[PDB]
Amino acid sequence: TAQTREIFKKLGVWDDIERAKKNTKIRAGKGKMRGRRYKKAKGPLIVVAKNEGIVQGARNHPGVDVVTVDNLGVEYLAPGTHPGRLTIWTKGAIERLREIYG
Amino acid sequence: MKLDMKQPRKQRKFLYNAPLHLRGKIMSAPLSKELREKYGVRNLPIRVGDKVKVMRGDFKGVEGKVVEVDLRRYRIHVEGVTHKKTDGTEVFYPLHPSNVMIVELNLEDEKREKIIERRA
Amino acid sequence: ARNKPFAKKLRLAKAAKQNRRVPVWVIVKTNRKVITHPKRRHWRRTKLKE
Amino acid sequence: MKPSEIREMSIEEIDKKIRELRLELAKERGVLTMENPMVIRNLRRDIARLLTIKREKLRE
Amino acid sequence: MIRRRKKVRKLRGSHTHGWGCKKKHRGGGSKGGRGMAGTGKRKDQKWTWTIKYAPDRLGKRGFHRPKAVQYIPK
RNA sequence: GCCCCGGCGAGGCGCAGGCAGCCGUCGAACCGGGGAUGCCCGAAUGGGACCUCCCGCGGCUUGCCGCACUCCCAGUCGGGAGGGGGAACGCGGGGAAUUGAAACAUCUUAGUACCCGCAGGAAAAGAAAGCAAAAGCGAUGCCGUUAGUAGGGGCGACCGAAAGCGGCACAGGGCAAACUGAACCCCGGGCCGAAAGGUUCGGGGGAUGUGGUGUUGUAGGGCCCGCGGAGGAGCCCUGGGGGCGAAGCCGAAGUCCGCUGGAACGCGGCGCCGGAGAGGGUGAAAGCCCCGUAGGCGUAAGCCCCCGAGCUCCUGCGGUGUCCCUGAGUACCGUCGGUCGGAUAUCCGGCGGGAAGCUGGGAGGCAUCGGCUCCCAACCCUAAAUACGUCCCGAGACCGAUAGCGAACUAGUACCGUGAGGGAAAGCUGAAAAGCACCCCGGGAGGGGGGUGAAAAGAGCCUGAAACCAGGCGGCGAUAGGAGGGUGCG
Repeated sequence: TAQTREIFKKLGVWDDIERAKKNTKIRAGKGKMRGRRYKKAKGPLIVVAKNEGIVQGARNHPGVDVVTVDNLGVEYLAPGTHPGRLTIWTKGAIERLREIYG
Repeated sequence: MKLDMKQPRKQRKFLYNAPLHLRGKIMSAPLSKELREKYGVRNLPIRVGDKVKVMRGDFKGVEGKVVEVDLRRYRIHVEGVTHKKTDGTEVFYPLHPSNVMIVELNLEDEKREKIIERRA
Repeated sequence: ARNKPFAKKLRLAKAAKQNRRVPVWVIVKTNRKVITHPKRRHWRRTKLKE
Repeated sequence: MKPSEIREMSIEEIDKKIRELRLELAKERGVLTMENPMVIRNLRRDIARLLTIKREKLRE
Repeated sequence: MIRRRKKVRKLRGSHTHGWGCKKKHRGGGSKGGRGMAGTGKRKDQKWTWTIKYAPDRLGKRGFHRPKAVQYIPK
C-alpha cells in the first residue's frame, strides 16, 4: 500500500484520494441504525488485465477500485449515473479492449 | 473472539451478553513504552494490584493502584480517584480501562506471565 | 367440619402464600423499578378457579 | 468440608457425619426464626457432597 | 427513459378519483355481471356489444383433425 | 444446585444498582465433554379415582425387586414388540355451503374448508404386457416450454392435460416355478479370536419343502451333450501415515503539541500503519485508546482416505433336443355408482358372468377382420437430483414503541366466561448517585431557607406541543340586534 502511495503521488491522483477521504460523511437518517453509517466517496479506478498483487496493494485507499477488463460494467465507470471517472489504464488492458471491441 | 458481523445490533448483543470468561479481554489496557520495550507487548488485561496513570477525563495525571475490577458493568476503581457525597464521605469514580495506561505490573502469578510469553 | 379434599387444600394454601406485596429490599436493590407484580388478589374482588 | 478429605474415609464415618449435619441443620433452622447467615446453605451443600461420594464408592 | 408519475398522486384531493358520482364505483352490478355474463345465450344486457364487436364467439363451426395425422410441409 | 476430566487465568454469588456474609491460587466463576440425584399426575401400566390423592399382593433381607392390556417366539421358565408426543413438508380414505353464472336445477365454488386413519427426517414413485410411427427412444422424480393448445361444457359461465424438445441428477438388483431333496436357519451354554465369524453339547423350527439353482420375448431359464475350473470382492482392526475437524491462539500503527469545553472522538498544526480506512465500544464526529478486522495459527474426541492384518460362499464358455417352467376369480364382457380434459376413446369400486396359459399372451384413442410395429401383467426391494423449517447462521431502497409479531418489559401474562373459548396495557435520570448533609414551620404528606451537578434533568426523572385551567398586563365593558366575517375611515 505504501508503494502504491508513492506511485500515485508521482502520477498525480493523490489529491483525489485525499478529496475522497475528506468528503466522507456521517449520513442523515435511520440508515445509521441499519449499518450504513458513513456515506463513502468515490475516487479513481484502476483497470488491469490480470491481478497479480495489485488488488492487495490498492484496496485500502479511500475511493479506489480495481477491476479487470473482462469483468467491467457500467457502475464502475459511471457512479450515480454520472460519467467522467478518473481512470488509470494499463497497456495490456488497452490491447485487450482492442480485441474485445467494447 | 470472531466478530465478523457488519450489523450493530449483533455487535451490541454480543457485548451486553458476553460470557464471563471473555470480558477480561474486553477490559484490556495499554502499557507504557518502558514495559512495552522490556516485554514486547502492547496491551494486557487489567488486574487489581496494577499501578495505572489516568489519561483522559477530569482526573488527568493521577497515578494510583487498582482496587476493584467489575466485569458486569465494565468499570474499574483506582485509589485517589474519588468524589465526595453531600454528607461528606468519599466514594470512588468508576473508569473505563481504555482511559488508563499501565505504568507498573503486578506479577505474582504464573498464568499472566504465560500470557506475556504467548504474545511476545 | 367443612370437608375439603386434601389436594384442593394444598392448592388453596399455595394461593394463600402467593399473595403479598413486593419486599422492600427488592425495590432498593433494583433502584425503584420492580414495585408491583401481577397477582395481588383480594377475596372479595377476583375469584380463583377452585 | 472438601472432597479430598471426604475420600480418605469409610462409609460409616460418612454416615455418622450425615446424621450430625442433619441435626445441626434442624437446630439452625429453628433458631433462624428467633453471624454467618450462610451456615444453612453450606450445610446443605456439604450433605450433598457426602451423598454423591458415598454413592460413587458403593457403585464400585 | 420517460418516467412519468402515476395519477393517484394528482388525484389526492379529488374526492371521487375520476369515477363520477359517489355511487357509481361499486361491485359486480356496476359492471353488469362478472366476466362474460350477459353476452347472450341466456341474458342480453351485453348482446348489443356482442353483435357489434364479437360475432362468432357464440356457437360452433367445423371440425379439427388429429395432430397424429396433420402434416405441415416446408 | 453435587462429582470428574480438559481449557481460560482472578475474581465470583440469575433478571436485579440492598443489608449481613460465604466461595476461590489445593486453579473457582465461565466454556467443552462426561456422570450422579431426579417428588406427584400424565401413554400411565399391581388395583381404584367428585378433586394431581388413596388401597393392596407376593417373595428377599425396615430396606428391596417383581405383579397392566394386545400380540410374536415359546412353555408351564422365561426372551421380545406395540400404545403417547411432533410447527410446516408427506401417504391413504370421507366430504359441505356461502359464492359466480347479474334469478336457478346440469355446472361452479371443490376433491376446497373441515373430519378419520398411518410414517419419516425427508416421504411417495421407480427398472416398460410403456412411448411412438415409414425415424427411432430406452427406469423414476424435479425445473423451463409445449398451452389457455388438444379436449370437456345449460358448447353457457367457466374448466383444462400429455407426449415431444431444452436442462439438473443418474443405478440397477431379488423372488414364485421348472431341477435337487435336509446338504438349512434361530436361542442358550463349553471353547478360539480385535474380528470378521468358526467349533462342540442342549433345545426350537422345517418333507403342507429349510437350504442350492434360477429370474427373461418367439425369448430367458432348466434338463442334455460337451471344452473350460482368476469370485475374490468384501468385511475385523495389535499395527500405519495423511486429512477434515473445537472450545481456543497470534494479529500493525499518535492518546504528540496549542484553543474551546464538565469531558475531545472538535478546530488548527506536526507525524505514522495499511493483505488491516468492515462494524462496534469508550464522558462530543476516533484507521493509529480497546474489541475486533485483512491475514497467519493449533487442535483431544469424532470422521474420511488408503498400506497392511485375520477371515469368508457358489462358481465359466458353445450349442442340440416333438422334453419341462415362466404369477386366476386375474385379463376380458355387460350393467350400476363415483371420478377425469378423456370425448361411442380416463381411472376407482360394487354386482352378474368369466379365459388362454409357450403350437402361449397383450397394446397401437368407436367396434370388428387382415397386415406391420412395439412389449410379457396379475409377486418384492432400491441412492442422487426435490419439499419444509416448531430450531441455528448470515443479510436488508423493510418498521422504529397508536409502528413492527398479539407480546422491545415478571405476555398468550393480568383479567372475563359453567364451558368450548376470548384476551390487554405498559420503553428513555445523569459522564458519574455525586439519588439532596444542616436549620425553621407543620399531626403528617409536605412547604421554606440551604446544598450536589456543566445543566435539576429530583426517580410524580430526555425533549416537553395542543386542547383545557388560574393569576398578571393591555384594550373593551350595564339604551342594547345578527352564522361571529369583508371593505374603508378613526
